Amino acid sequence: PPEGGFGWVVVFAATWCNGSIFGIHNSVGILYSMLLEEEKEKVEFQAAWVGALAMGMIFFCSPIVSIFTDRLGCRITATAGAAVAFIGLHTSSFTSSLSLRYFTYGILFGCGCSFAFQPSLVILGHYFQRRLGLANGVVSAGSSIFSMSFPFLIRMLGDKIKLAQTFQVLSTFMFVLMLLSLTYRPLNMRVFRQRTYRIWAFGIAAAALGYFVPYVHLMKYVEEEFSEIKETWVLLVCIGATSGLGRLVSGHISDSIPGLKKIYLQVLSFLLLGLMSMMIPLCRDFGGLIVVCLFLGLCDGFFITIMAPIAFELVGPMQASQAIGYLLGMMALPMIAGPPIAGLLRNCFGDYHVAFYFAGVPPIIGAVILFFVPSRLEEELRRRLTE
Amino acid sequence: VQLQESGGGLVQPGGSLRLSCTASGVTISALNAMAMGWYRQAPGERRVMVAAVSERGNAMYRESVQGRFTVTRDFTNKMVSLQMDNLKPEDTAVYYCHVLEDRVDSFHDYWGQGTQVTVSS
Repeated sequence: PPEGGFGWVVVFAATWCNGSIFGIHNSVGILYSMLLEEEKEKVEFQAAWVGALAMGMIFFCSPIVSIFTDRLGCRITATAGAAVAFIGLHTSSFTSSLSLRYFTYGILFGCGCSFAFQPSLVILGHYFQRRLGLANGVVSAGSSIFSMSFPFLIRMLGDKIKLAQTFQVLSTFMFVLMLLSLTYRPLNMRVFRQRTYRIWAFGIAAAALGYFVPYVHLMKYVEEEFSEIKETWVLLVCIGATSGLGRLVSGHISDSIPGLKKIYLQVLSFLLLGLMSMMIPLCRDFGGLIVVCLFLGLCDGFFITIMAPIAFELVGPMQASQAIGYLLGMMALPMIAGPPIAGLLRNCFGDYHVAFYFAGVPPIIGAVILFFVPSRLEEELRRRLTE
Repeated sequence: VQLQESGGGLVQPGGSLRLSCTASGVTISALNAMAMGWYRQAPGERRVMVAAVSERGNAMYRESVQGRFTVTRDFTNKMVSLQMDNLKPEDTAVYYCHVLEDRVDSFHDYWGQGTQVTVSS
């Protein structure tokens, strides 16, 4: 491939796509939570369910999306999905009857994001081979910037318009993504038979259970009997900025580690993520707690950004789409079941110091799993046993 | 690059044997990213691997010999060592020392002349 030149506009499209998708998926939930803080709940336990249904629909639909990207092209899918998402976000403006809004926001939106998101990762590989880590790092950092700036963006520019009407504004971003999707240009379970890939997929899936809880459920602890001077917004924005920096750095470092050896980064990040969370209840000293949270933000980059390059390395470019699709398919149920499990474990034990103790087992187990991923040379050695 | 011939031995049942080989012309840097081991060819049997040691230092074994024969990398001397214990009459075979190289297209192979190993029945 060109490995440069024109390939720097595709990064712009991918950054825009990821930023818009996740910015909407977080801002809509946050804004409805604010509205519920301002308005009555009359449905109550289902209204908060939307923010999880729509998110989970993205990952739970990827397995089928991978048979449209690989069967039509990285452009047509990435534009039709954006069009569907635009239509979904447009009709949501009407009266918010439970079932009607439920459908219009969980089956039109979210489902369209699944079509408009998986192609945003495949195409980059088709433009970078030796620098792909750098491109992925840049894209992840830009998407983090976009997400962290989006809810504030719509809030400030929203002009304090009512939620039902403000759904129309978000519709424009999907249309722009549809137009920007024009920039993309092309330059079954068979994949599971590769043991070296299936074991890695299992290792990633196991650590999902312990990734969402500490990364999202964190503020409850400082809201629960510990914090006296909270200013937690500072903590959250610090974690976001450090996650951006970590993603940017991890993108480049993978450029250095040759070939399959990259996976050792994932092991060293999973182990430290697991250990750190276990130290959050113990390192109560607010300065130390802030430092540990800062570390948590940095550890994020190695977790997510470096997954796509390793996926390309393991199976090459011709099967990157299917492998990534079936990897994202397995992270839906483990990821979406974590927060409820922690929030009911706090009830089982009655104090909110144990959720974190549960938050460190899944990722350490996953790290133990990844450490045994066979080397290509060793896998060949076993292959030499065929005779 | 070639592995010098070595090995062999006639032993009684239950006996032990020690073997090794030498790598000629290989640099220590070139030795890394490669694995070394041994192969077996019993009467009427095709040349099949016995047990080797990977680049990471661990060893993969064949079903019929795992837990019976042991080897080590000996990377320091650019050599390889093989040892045996509790040999039995059916263990007789011609053992060939082989070295596999890491190569992007396909792993490259070196192997010297093996020697006959027989256990008296």
